[PDB]
Amino acid sequence: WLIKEELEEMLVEKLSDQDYAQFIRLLERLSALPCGATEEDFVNRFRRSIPXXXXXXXXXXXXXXXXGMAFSRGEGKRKTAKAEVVVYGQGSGRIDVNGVDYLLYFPVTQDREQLMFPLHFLDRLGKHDMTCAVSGGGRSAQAGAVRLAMARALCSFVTEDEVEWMRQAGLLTADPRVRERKKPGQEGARRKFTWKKR
Amino acid sequence: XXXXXXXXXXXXXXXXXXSLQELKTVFPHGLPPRFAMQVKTFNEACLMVRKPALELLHYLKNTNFAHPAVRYVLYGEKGTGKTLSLCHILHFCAKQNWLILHIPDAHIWVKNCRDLLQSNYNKQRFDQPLEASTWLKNFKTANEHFLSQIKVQEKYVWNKRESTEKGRPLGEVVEQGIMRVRNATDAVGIVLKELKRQSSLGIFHLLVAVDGVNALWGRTTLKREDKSPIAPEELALIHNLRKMVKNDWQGGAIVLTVSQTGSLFKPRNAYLPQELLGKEGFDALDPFIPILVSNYNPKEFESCIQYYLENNWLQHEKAHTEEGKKELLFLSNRNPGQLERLCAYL
Ligand SMILES: Nc1nc2c(ncn2[C@@H]2O[C@H](COP(=O)(O)OP(=O)(O)O)[C@@H](O)[C@H]2O)c(=O)[nH]1
Ligand SMILES: [Mg+2]
Ligand SMILES: [Mg+2]
Repeated sequence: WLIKEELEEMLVEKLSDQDYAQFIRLLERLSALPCGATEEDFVNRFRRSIPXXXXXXXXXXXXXXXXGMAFSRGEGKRKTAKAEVVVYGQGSGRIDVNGVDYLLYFPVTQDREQLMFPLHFLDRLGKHDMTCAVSGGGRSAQAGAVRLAMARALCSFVTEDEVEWMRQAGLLTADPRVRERKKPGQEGARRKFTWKKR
Repeated sequence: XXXXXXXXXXXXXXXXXXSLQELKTVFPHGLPPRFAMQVKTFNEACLMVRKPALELLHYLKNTNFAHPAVRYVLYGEKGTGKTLSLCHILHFCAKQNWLILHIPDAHIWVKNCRDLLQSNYNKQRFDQPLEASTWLKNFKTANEHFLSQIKVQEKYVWNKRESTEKGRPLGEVVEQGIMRVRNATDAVGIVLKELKRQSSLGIFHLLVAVDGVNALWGRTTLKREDKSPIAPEELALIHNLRKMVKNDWQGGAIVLTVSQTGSLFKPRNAYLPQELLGKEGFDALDPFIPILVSNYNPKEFESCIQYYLENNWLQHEKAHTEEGKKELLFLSNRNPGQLERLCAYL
């Protein structure tokens, strides 16, 4: 149904909430009965239509000319740190980061687990071969950016169904969480200078 | 996996075992602490055999003792298993009844020495009694038979009131260096030079194994009371130990190793020989055999997992699936030292 503002525009008249409510109530009474032709037109005046769109946008794959092989290139961004991950569809399990091996670039076990997440999800763990370039921020931020980029580059080689799973696993959604600016007259953006009653 | 003794080619990625008395005999010195844990835990001393270990051992089978001393090198990534691939050699050629001179970490010499003693007998060299004494005390139990046999032809002065004159068994020298600790280092160097002198004879078959050779030419942590840092040159132990890598002599074999872990002033990621040794090190090290050490391959890996399952050391429920294998494979990048740790808490 129209908003209150749209009926206000249609009649060139200020309205009250109660009034709007009364009317819409009446249009429900109208829809409640057998619907004639002019009846339907009438209620169509007060009808509007709204869009809804949900799909993770699917990149068509890209077959490289050199080996004749297909790859997909993802970009994740988390918290001062961006990563790009090219995933090759036929792998040895090789995963290279900034030109060095992923074990050496993430000596923190936790990070390697984060990395393992999408691949262990899609059971592809050995199947794929990834090249990686990441910059900005500290280690966990980096491992997470690679998580996002990878899980993004992994939806070319996955089935249309597993995509909604990765969404509900929350893999492809960015982390909105970031540092909050200190505020002046305070300490930590939240933390305040110790307050004195006396 | 089935085994009998160290040397077999087709037994690549199989489990070799040793006894506890074999262990106290062959490694009186340190065994890698993670692996000493493995052993004291499982009651059984167990190992697997690797392609570089096989390679090295086959080079050691073809050896000519008429030829000058040959240098070998084990290099590789952190925790990639290069110190144990030294011990394979160790107990092989110790069961072949050789002289085993084993220094587990050279780094303990160059770093963390409580007592730096000044000795001008050697023209400004410093002696480290703590290390000397420990090393000798292990070396005693190392080779017993050979100690009574060796007859040193020299005159040696411990003190104004103490001396030993030629015709003495070497074990005497050693244990007399242990009893009086202050001069233990001097006795170490002496044992060394006379070891190299007697290596000319067919009685000495010498395997000199120094792990963490980088320590020899590396930059040193230890310091004089003037706060002035002291060279690796200034150390009695080291100066004498370089003499043992020099390839001047016959009948011996020197297996060497370049560590990252125990080192000083080196970055964490450098596994390459020229880096760790540097100019002085590489140059003074002469042609050697650069043996690469790397990660477990898939077979060695499912072998390691086989072995860990066999001991029921994996206590997690889901560890038995192919899932567990894929996880441990991907978290470790199938690296020996990494998998060791991933299993420890699993
Ligand atoms: N089963 C088996 N385990 C090994 C072998 N070599 C090393 N390891 C284990 O893997 C770990 C790493 O070995 P190490 O030589 O100390 O690596 P490093 O720190 O690079 O010198 C050790 O704790 C050993 O217990 C081997 O040949 N077989
Ligand atoms: Mg704060
Ligand atoms: Mg080591």
